[PDB]
Order: sequence, then structure tokens, then C-alpha cells
Amino acid sequence: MREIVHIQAGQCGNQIGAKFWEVISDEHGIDPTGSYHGDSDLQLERINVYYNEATGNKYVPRAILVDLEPGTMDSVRSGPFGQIFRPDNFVFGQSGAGNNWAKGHYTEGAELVDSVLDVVRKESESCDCLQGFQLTHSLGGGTGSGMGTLLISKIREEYPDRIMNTFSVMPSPKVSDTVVEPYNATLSVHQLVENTDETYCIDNEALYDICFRTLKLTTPTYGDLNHLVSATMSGVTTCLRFPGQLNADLRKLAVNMVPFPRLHFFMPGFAPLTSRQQYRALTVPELTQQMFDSKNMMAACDPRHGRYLTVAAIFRGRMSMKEVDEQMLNVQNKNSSYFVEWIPNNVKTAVCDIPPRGLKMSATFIGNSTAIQELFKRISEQFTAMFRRKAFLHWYTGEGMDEMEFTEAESNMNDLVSEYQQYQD
Amino acid sequence: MYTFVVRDENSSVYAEVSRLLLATGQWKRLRKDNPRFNLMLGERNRLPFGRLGHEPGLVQLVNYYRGADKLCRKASLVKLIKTSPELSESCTWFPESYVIYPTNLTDEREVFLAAYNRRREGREGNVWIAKSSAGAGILISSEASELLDFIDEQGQVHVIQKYLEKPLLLEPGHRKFDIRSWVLVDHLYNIYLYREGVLRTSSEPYNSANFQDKTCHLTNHCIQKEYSKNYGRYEEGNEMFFEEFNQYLMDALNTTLENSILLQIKHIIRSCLMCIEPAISTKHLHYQSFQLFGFDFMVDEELKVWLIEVNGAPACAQKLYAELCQGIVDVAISSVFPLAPTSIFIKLHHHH
Amino acid sequence: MEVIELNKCTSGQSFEVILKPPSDPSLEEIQKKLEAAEERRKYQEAELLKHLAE
Amino acid sequence: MRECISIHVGQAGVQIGNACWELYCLEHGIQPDGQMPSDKTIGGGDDSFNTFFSETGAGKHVPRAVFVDLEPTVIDEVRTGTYRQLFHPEQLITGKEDAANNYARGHYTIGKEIIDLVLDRIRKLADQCTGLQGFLVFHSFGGGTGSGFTSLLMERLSVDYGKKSKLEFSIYPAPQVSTAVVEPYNSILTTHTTLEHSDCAFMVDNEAIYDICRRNLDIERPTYTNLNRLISQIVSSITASLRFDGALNVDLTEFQTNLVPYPRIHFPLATYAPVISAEKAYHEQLSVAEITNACFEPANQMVKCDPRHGKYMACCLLYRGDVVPKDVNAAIATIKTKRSIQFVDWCPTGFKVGINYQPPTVVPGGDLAKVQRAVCMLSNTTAIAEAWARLDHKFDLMYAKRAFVHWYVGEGMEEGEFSEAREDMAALEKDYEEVGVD
Ligand SMILES: Nc1nc2c(ncn2[C@@H]2O[C@H](COP(=O)(O)OP(=O)(O)OP(=O)(O)O)[C@@H](O)[C@H]2O)c(=O)[nH]1
Ligand SMILES: Nc1ncnc2c1ncn2[C@@H]1O[C@H](COP(=O)(O)OP(=O)(O)CP(=O)(O)O)[C@@H](O)[C@H]1O
Ligand SMILES: Nc1nc2c(ncn2[C@@H]2O[C@H](COP(=O)(O)OP(=O)(O)O)[C@@H](O)[C@H]2O)c(=O)[nH]1
Ligand SMILES: CS(=O)(=O)NCCc1ccc(F)cc1
Ligand SMILES: [Ca+2]
Ligand SMILES: [Ca+2]
Ligand SMILES: [Ca+2]
Ligand SMILES: [Mg+2]
Ligand SMILES: [Mg+2]
Ligand SMILES: [Mg+2]
Repeated sequence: MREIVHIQAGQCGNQIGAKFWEVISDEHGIDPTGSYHGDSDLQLERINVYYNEATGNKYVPRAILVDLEPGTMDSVRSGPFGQIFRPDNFVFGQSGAGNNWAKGHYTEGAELVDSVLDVVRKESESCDCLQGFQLTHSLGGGTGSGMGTLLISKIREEYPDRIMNTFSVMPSPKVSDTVVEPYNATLSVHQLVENTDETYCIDNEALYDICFRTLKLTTPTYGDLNHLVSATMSGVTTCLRFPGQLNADLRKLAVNMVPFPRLHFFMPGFAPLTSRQQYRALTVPELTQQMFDSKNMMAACDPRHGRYLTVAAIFRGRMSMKEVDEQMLNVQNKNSSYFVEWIPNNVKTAVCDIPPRGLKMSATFIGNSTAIQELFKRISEQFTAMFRRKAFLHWYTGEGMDEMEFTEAESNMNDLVSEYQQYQD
Repeated sequence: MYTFVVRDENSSVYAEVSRLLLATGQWKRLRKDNPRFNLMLGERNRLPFGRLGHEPGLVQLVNYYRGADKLCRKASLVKLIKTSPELSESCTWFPESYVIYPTNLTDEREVFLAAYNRRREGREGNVWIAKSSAGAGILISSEASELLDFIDEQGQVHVIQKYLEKPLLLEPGHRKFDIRSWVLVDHLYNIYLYREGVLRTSSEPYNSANFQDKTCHLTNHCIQKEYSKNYGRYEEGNEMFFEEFNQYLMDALNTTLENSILLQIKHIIRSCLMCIEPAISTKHLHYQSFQLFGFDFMVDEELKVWLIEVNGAPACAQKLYAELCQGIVDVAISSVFPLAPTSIFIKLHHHH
Repeated sequence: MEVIELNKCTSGQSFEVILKPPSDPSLEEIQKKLEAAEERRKYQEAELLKHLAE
Repeated sequence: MRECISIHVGQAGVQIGNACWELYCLEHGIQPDGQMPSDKTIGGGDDSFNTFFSETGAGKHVPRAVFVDLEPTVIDEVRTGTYRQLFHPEQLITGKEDAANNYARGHYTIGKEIIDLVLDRIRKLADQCTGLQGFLVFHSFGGGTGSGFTSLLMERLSVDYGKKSKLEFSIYPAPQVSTAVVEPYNSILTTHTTLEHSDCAFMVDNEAIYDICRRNLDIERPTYTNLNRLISQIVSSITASLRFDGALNVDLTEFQTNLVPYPRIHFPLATYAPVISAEKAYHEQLSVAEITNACFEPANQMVKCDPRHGKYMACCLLYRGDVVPKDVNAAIATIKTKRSIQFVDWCPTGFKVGINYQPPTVVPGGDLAKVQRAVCMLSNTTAIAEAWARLDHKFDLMYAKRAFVHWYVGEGMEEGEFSEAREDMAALEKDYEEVGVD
């Protein structure tokens, strides 16, 4: 009974989190009303990891929906599986965060955070043995970025020895809402460096390019981007939601994926990514070739620019586990220049029998690559292009922040970039 | 795409093999410390065999046989011949040898003097030679007192063996020489003898009444090119190849290189390698081995071939690098990692 | 090739063949190690809370 | 009669323990409910099988075993499995969250909180013994519990049972059946702190068992069940002398006397043959010479290494089935004249032979085929130091960059313990080289 407490904050956080529960609820045979209707016992073996069991054989997601404005969560509550969430687990304000990290972290967010922790404490107290927490949010806004990292800081204080995990959507000028997104992302990244054990970096530009070039979607929407995130979040959590010879809880994964405490930012990947030739059976080689292809990765970082510290691949569906090892052992032994040679056997593979809905087989990719420094370099450059002229700073100094804190976020980010660089040589 | 590493930069042979492997476009070289390799061109000394064959899904191959030093060490070879029943102590193609440890350190000092006094008393030629593996340090003399005293002044194991006082001398010149045969043993323990040998000849007239000047007694390519005043006179680089040497044997001795010398050479190579096959074979091992050997022979005026030593990390004759190295890639490397004639070797069949 | 100490019973037998002749920390100290590591954990955690309190 | 207590620590220890006791019961005619019709002494007796089984008044034969794991999912299989009736609840100890493959977490953080409870349960089994021989401890090198908690348990067993022998069955880490990257750290840390507390240790390299299952049993992708039933045959061959009438290795002490002349060098190599696939149409039955000759093939060694380039210190041949001393010595003569067997000069060149007439028992529905005779050779070769070399090298690659070290320091371990442990292994490798190489 290794329970995980899920939290979703802000617009992006709640929209991506909603689809995630939609996807995995379908995989575990849970309908929108919480009743189970699957045909395999595997669907329930680990159901208590993400769902609570209520009266009448009802399964309620262990999820807490947080936002500083009602709009997004009114959509969830009216969405497909909106009725499945515990009503008490909706915590929201009315002021909004105005895409302002200071408002989410120091002013508006502070006024609401204590009541969020009351719900978190409630869900934790009922866990037999709490694995840890997982947060979904963006870094470019105000609530998910500012209040999200405030929540993490206050969760780590009250649960210092529990694992803190996040899915963090990184901003990109190509898929942008406001110009202050580099400010909010740089301020959040430092909080994550300090207070998260694992962070899956999701770059909206990578999601966009995939919908545009690979999926051949003429006009991508946030909905399209969120379909990729749902599928990827379901893939990375397969290790936790189903049985297998691997076991693996959050702390065991972190112990094998994070060789240094600050370098815990992962690049996820998924395969297949097909356009509507969609019924063609996909062979193991094609799953492996795409899963490692950069065009299938969602951090917008060319892995061939850095080195993999650790790599975890999860294959789903009825396939040849002997042929899986062969293709995996082929990619490594064919590109051993992009794997650090001072972590023996840093490429692990796991197979799951239940495939995602609508696919005979799939593969999810989890890489701890020093190439991620390119993502942080982009954010840093955009931050400094505005901060050197103090552009838009008044939105933040008006909330009580000082220029020094920005200077410190800049140095903290450039240090992180320097730390990745030394392990790339 | 096959992968290989290089852990001996001083190997002229495998510098060419590596240069050929890359030229095929199907072999990729990795850093010398990358464990994910198919082929290791390993170091000469302290090669870590225990770390081979433990990478999942990687068939790993190395260019050295673990345990073959027993054959490529001066003292080791002597002990192997005297202690192995397949070769016996009465082995007829190996000069009478004795292992002699310096007194500042089993040892065969008393056994040597016994056979020495027997020769001295019987009027027989009693000229011996002392040498070791730590030499470039050789001494030739007919007095047992000088041979033993020379070894005590050193600090490593030495070997004293009978000096062939009746060597076969080429004409014109009246000059000594030795024969180098290259032998390749693949993972299946086939014994392939390279069809091309080299006679490393002395450019000085052999003088039996003066073992002090060792230029006419030692046929090493380095000694002749440094202390000899007739280097390159009769043949380029004091190297005569089998085509010429065979033509000479026909003109002078009315015999052929095959009949008079090569039969004994092929026999000696087989006996030496078959003897240690159960000790070094990799037939049922978790990794695979091959290795290039350099056998050095002596020929006396009776056309009898004697084994001098076996080199485990031999070099090749400049003219024969291209042909031999390519041959190593064909029968030793591509036989295990095939790519996408008239073999240059001579297979010496045997019972495994 | 000699056989020595041949012992036979209803369920088997055993013997010996020679081919050739020849030629702690106290309970107290363990508690200190355990408690010393527990103390270093408490220290590191206090420094975490001190950092968070700032 | 003297009793042996088996301790199973961590997933690998518990699942291997489950396979052994399954086999022990089939070998001794014990049913899943603990009944043993052939035992004419009800609720008592000092027979050889009583070294491993106690008896209740109701005639239940109960393993003298304790299962310990910091997480309950593996031991829950025992609580509800086929042989659930054998054990009682006091014997199965489970925590709520494991060591996360972190030696420091199993030794210090979590170990400190459960060590006294485990000693209490073992003390309960000890109080049932009239003359306890010692302990057989099963664990993995890589697991956080198997590595970290085992070393702690061994330290306390030496304190509470000073004069008792301790043998290990340790699983050497193999990347083919492992998803953990830090197992070299755990293996070296647990070997360092356990070395002076274990009298004799049988290492099983998962890589060796894995290839045997693919090569001999034609299993393209073996599972832990496949790996464990094969391992429990080797374990049974090694413990049979303690559980059956005999004169060789009749008590745990004899294992050290026959296999370990030097204390630190206490890791005998195990070689087993024949392993024949059950799915075969029908195999030709191998002779005493052929299976004895097979004991010197690297393909059926529990740890892949080349004994031709080591030196033997001791050699036990344990036969099961149709074997007479006449045929053993005949095959040994042939092997000496063909094999490369070099003993150290300060040890006799000989073999101790034990024969048990009962052939190997095979679990119904298992992978192994019923054979008429099988053998397990226990040889102490310096060649097994190749296993340490491989492991120490991987340790060096990661430790040179302090990779993953923060996870251990975070649980209260000092960084100096890494190097203190590595230097002990460097000394252990030097001991093997001084004994084996000239
Ligand atoms: N042969 C065999 N090896 C196993 C088995 N179970 C785990 N292993 C090996 O043991 C190592 C992992 O250690 P575990 O025993 O699973 O971990 P643990 O002792 O339970 O400690 P934790 O970290 O708390 O889980 C890996 O190298 C596995 O290959 C098993 O049943 N049989
Ligand atoms: N017993 C013997 N009788 C006659 N000549 C001998 C001899 N032992 C050595 N030599 C001479 O010494 C020369 C080489 O000696 P040796 O081979 O022992 O040194 P070395 O090993 O450094 C050269 P390489 O290893 O390349 O063959 C040969 O040319 C040979 O003529
Ligand atoms: N992938 C994805 N990104 C989003 C979505 N909504 C907003 N974003 C991104 O998140 C950032 C805006 O943060 P937002 O969540 O709207 O702010 P918040 O509500 O204050 O937490 C911008 O970089 C957007 O591109 C979404 O539904 N999907
Ligand atoms: C202020 S804006 O530049 O018009 N906003 C565009 C957001 C977006 C862009 C591409 C998407 F696939 C989804 C969303
Ligand atoms: Ca207010
Ligand atoms: Ca009884
Ligand atoms: Ca002791
Ligand atoms: Mg918004
Ligand atoms: Mg030489
Ligand atoms: Mg475990």
C-alpha cells in the first residue's frame, strides 16, 4: 500500500492533470462515476496507488485541484471525468495570479496555501504508507509556477523524508501566453532544484513541433498538446500503477536515476507518434528507433548535444521481451558515445503487459541527459534579455519583490547550467 | 556496426588492423575504457581477462590468449618443454636448456654443470649461451664459470642453452641467420601459418674462434643495423624472403624450402600450440581469444630446424604488413563479426 | 591415488582421495555506530528546517 | 543432532528461501500442511532432517527459518502460498517500506529500528534447539535490505552467538536481471562489514544462472522462478549433508574446515551438473565421469571465471544418485591427466567425496528434468577473485565521480565508509593474488 498524493495547480496544471486522470482511469477500468468495470485483475492490483476506495466499491482519485481563479476548475468539474474527483479536494480563490510568480508565491498564493495543506494533510493521514507527492503545473504562469513551488516548499517542510515529484511544463516563446514567462520559469526552476527529487521537463515547443511536423496537425491547440502529456504521464507512471518483476516505488526510481542531487530533471519520450497508416502494426525496432529519436522527445533538447547519465525505457503490450532486450542492447552498443562511461549499465528496460488504450504496444522514454542544459540556457537567455533592461519588473516589485532576488535567480540558473556542463565532458 | 577498443598504442601490427577495420565502414572505435566493445586490441602486460564477456548481448573478442605467456617467456618455455609429456625432456628440436636463477634469489644450476662437465670431458663442443626476457644482454662463452658469474651480476631469471656451433651459413658471406614465422590462432584454435617468412640474416662472416664480438652471432635486426658494418649489403635490411631463400636452397643444396625446413617448422608449431591448447582454449569460455605469434628458428648445417623462442607480441616485416594484417581481419575478426583467394595462410590441421 | 576414511551408511557413503601430499565489535560499539549515523541524519534535517525557516 | 536456523533477508533471500523449503519438503516427504507420514516419532525426534525442521505435538514439521524484508509484498506470497501452513506468523517479519536499493537505508536508517525485533524472533527459534550449530543466511548483494540489513544482522549474530558458525548464500549482481545502478556500491559495502562475521559464503552470480537457464533449459527470457528453482538445487546439494545421514560435512563447522584454510578467502566456487531441460524428448543419461568432467567446464559454474588460471585450496565433490566410489576415482584419474588443476603448494592435492544415493528431487511442473545422478563441486579457487575484480572496477568508475553517494550520506553514512570498504576489497584481491599467482 504505497500511496501517492497527486496535486495539480493552475490552468495548465489542472488541464493536463485532468486528462491524466482521464487516461489512467480508462486503463484501470474506472468509469467517470468511480465504479470499476474492467475485465482483468491487473487493473486493481495497484489501484490504491492513485485511487482511494470508498463505500460501495467506489474509487476516488487521490488528487487535489488547486487554482487562484475558479474558471479552469469549473471546466474540470464539468468535464468528462469531473464528477470523479472528491468535492472537498477543490481548493481555489477568486483574485487570480495574473501570470505573476510573485502573486502565486508571496501575496495571493500565500493567503490560500494553508487551506491547500489542510487537504494534503487529510489525504496523507489516510495513507497506509505514503510513497510521496506528484505535482503537475506550468512554470510560465503565476499559480502553477509561483504557488506550485510554494506548495512544494511547505510540503517538504512537513514531509521532509517523502519523495516530491513534478511534471513541469516549460515555457517557449513559440507557444507563449505572456512575455514574463522567462521570469516565472527562472524563479520556479530554482525552487525545483532545491525541493524536488524528480522533475519531468515538458517543453511546449517540443509538444508543438511534434503536433506540427510529426502528427501533421495544421493548427495545434492546447488540447492537442495535452494529449501528448496525458499519454506521456501515463507511460512514465506505468512502473507504479501495474505489477511486475521490477517493483519500483518513487524512492527506488530516484535512487537509480539521480546520481547528483541537483541534476534531477528528466526528458520524457513516447512512441509511437503516428498521424491519421495509423492501423499499421509497429515492430519492436520501430518502437525503439523512434523512442530514442529526438523528434519523439518532449524537452526540445537534442540528446546528441549532451550525454545520458541514466536512461529508463518502459515497453507496454504483448511483445518479445527477448527481442526488446536485443533492440535496446543495439541502440546502446550503436551510440555508446552519448552514454557516460562512468555509470555502468545506466540503461534499464522494463516491460508491462497492459498497453495504452488504442495501441498494440508502446514505449515511454525517461532520460537524465546533460543535454537538458540547453533548455535552461534558453530560459536564462530570455530572462537576461529583459532583466538587463528591467523590463516588466514593476509587476513583481509591486508585489513586494526586490531586484536582488531576480539577480539571485539568474546566478542560481547559470550555476545549474555550469553543473550540467562539467558532467558533459 | 561493430565496435572495438585499442589498449596498446605501440603495436605496429594492430595499428594497421585498426586502420583496416575503420576503412571497412562497419567498425567503430571507442575509448580504451569503454566496456561496450566487440573486439579488444589489448595491452601486452596485465590484460584484464576477468572483465571480458560480462556485457549483456555483446560477443567479445580479444587478440591475446590468457596463459600463452608460458610459451612466450624464456624461462617458461624451457619449463614447459621439460615438464610437458607431449614435448618431453628428450624433445629433439629444442636446444638443451636450463633455468638458472641468480644466487641473490626450481633452479637447474647443478643439472647444468653435470651436462657441462660431461661435454668438457668428452672433447665435445661446449659453447653455451645465456639470455633472459629482460634483455634489449646476452653472453656467449665456452666456460661455465663466465656464464654463471654473468647471471649473478643481474637480478632476473636467465636460461642457459647449448649454442649451435654448426649453424647453416648463407653464401656468399659465410653468415648466420634465423627464420621468423608468423602464426595466427583463431577462436576455434585453428593454426594458420603465414605463407611469408623472413630470414633475419647477419651481414658479417660467422666466426667460431671469437664469441666476444657478437655481431656475427646475433641475427637480431637491431644489432645488425647498429653494430654491423655490412648492413644491407647482401639483402635489403638483412631480410631475405622465402622466394629468394628457396631459390638459394635449390641452387646450392639441391633441395627446397618446403622439404628441408618447412616440414620441421610446421611440425614444431603444431607441437608447441597443441600442447597448451587445453590450458588456453576458449572453446567453452564466456569470451573468445585469438593471437598472433612469432616463432624464431635456427637451422644447422645438417638442415635440422631448432626452436629458439616464441614471441607473443611480434612485429612484422615492413613489406608484409599489408598482406598479413588483412589476413588477421579475414580469419580472426570477420570470422566472428562478419561484414556486409587463395588464403595467404597454411592451415595446420590437428586433433582438438 | 589413495582412499582414506571411507564411511558407509544406508543413505550413501563418503571418503577422501589424495593424489599428492603438500609441499569483533561489542554490542556497545554497534549502538554507537547506529546512533552516530542517526545523529548525522538529525543534523542534516535540522539544517533543512533552518534553511526552510529562513 | 544439532539444529540449523535459516535466515532469509530481502526479496532475493525470501524468494530463494521459498524455493529451497519447497524442495526440502519434497526431498523429506513433508506435505504442505507440515505432515510427514514417514516420521514414526510424532512430535519429536533427533533425526538428520530435524536439523532443519522442528515438530509440534500435532505432527507438524516446521522449518527452522526466519524471513525478513522491509516491505511485505514478497513475504505475503509465503503467507498465502502453497506452503503457508508450514510457517507460523512469528517467522515472517515484514516492514512497510524498503531500503530503496540503499545500503545505508537498510543498515542504519531502517535497520536500527527493526534489528532488535529480528533478534527476538531468532532467539525464539534458538530456544527450541538443544545444540544450535549456526545460521544459513540468504540475501542479495544489490538490494538495500539484502546488503545493508544483512551486514547489521551478521554483526549482532556474532555478538549474541559468538561460538556459532555462519554461512551465506549471496546473490552476485548481474545487469541482465537488475534495474538498479548502485548495486556495486551495496555489494562492496556489505562485503566489507560482513567479511569478518561470515565463516563461508557461496556466491551465485545471476549472470551464470541466467545463461544456464537459456542454454540448458531453453528459456529465452528466464524469470525469478526459473532462476530460483535452479539455485535451490545447488543449495540443496550443499545442505543435503546436514539433512541426511552421512559422514562428510555433517555440521556447519566442517564447511570451514574442508573449504576455507584462510579465513578471509572463504568464497568457494560452486559447479553443478547435469542441468537438462524437462521439455526434451528424452536425454541420454550421463555417466559419473561425464558429470565429474563437467565440473571443470566454465559453463556450469555458479560464477563465470576461469579456474585454469587460479590455484585450488580445497575441493569437495557432492554426488546424488547412482554413484559408487569406484566410478568417482576412475573419473578423477582421467580428469587429472586432461585438465589444468593446480593446487597451492601448502595444501594437499586431493578431493573429498560425498555420495547420497537419493537422486536429485525435481519440483513437479519445474524446468529441470529427472536425472539418475548429479554432482555439485565446491572448490576454493583464487580464480573467483575475477568476480571481485569486475565488481571493484564498477565501484571505482562511479565513486571517482561520487555518483549516487549523496543518497547514502543522506541516510547517515559517512563518505569515508565508501573508501574504507573499497580498501578492504583491494586487500582482499591482494590476498587472492598472493595465494594464486607466482
Ligand atoms: N536469483 C535471484 N535474484 C534476485 C531475486 N530477487 C532479486 N534478485 C536480485 O537482487 C538484486 C536486488 O536486490 P533485492 O533482493 O531485490 O532488494 P532487497 O534485498 O529486497 O532490498 P530493498 O532495496 O529494500 O528492496 C538484483 O540484482 C536482483 O537481480 C530472486 O528472486 N532470485
Ligand atoms: N642456442 C643458440 N644457438 C645459436 N644461436 C642462438 C642461440 N640462442 C640465441 N641465438 C641467436 O640469438 C639471436 C636472438 O636471440 P633471442 O631470440 O634469444 O633474443 P630476442 O628474443 O631478444 C630476439 P627475438 O625475440 O626477436 O627472436 C638469434 O638470431 C640467434 O642467432
Ligand atoms: N501544454 C500546455 N501548456 C499550457 C496549457 N495552458 C497553459 N499552458 C502554458 O503554461 C504557461 C501559462 O501558465 P498557466 O498555467 O496558464 O498559469 P497559471 O494558471 O497562473 O498557473 C504558458 O507557458 C502556457 O504556454 C495547457 O493546457 N497545456
Ligand atoms: C498569445 S498567442 O501566442 O496567440 N497564444 C498561442 C498559444 C498556443 C499556441 C500553440 C498551441 F498549439 C497552443 C496554444
Ligand atoms: Ca487578499
Ligand atoms: Ca520425528
Ligand atoms: Ca564470528
Ligand atoms: Mg493562463
Ligand atoms: Mg623476444
Ligand atoms: Mg525489496
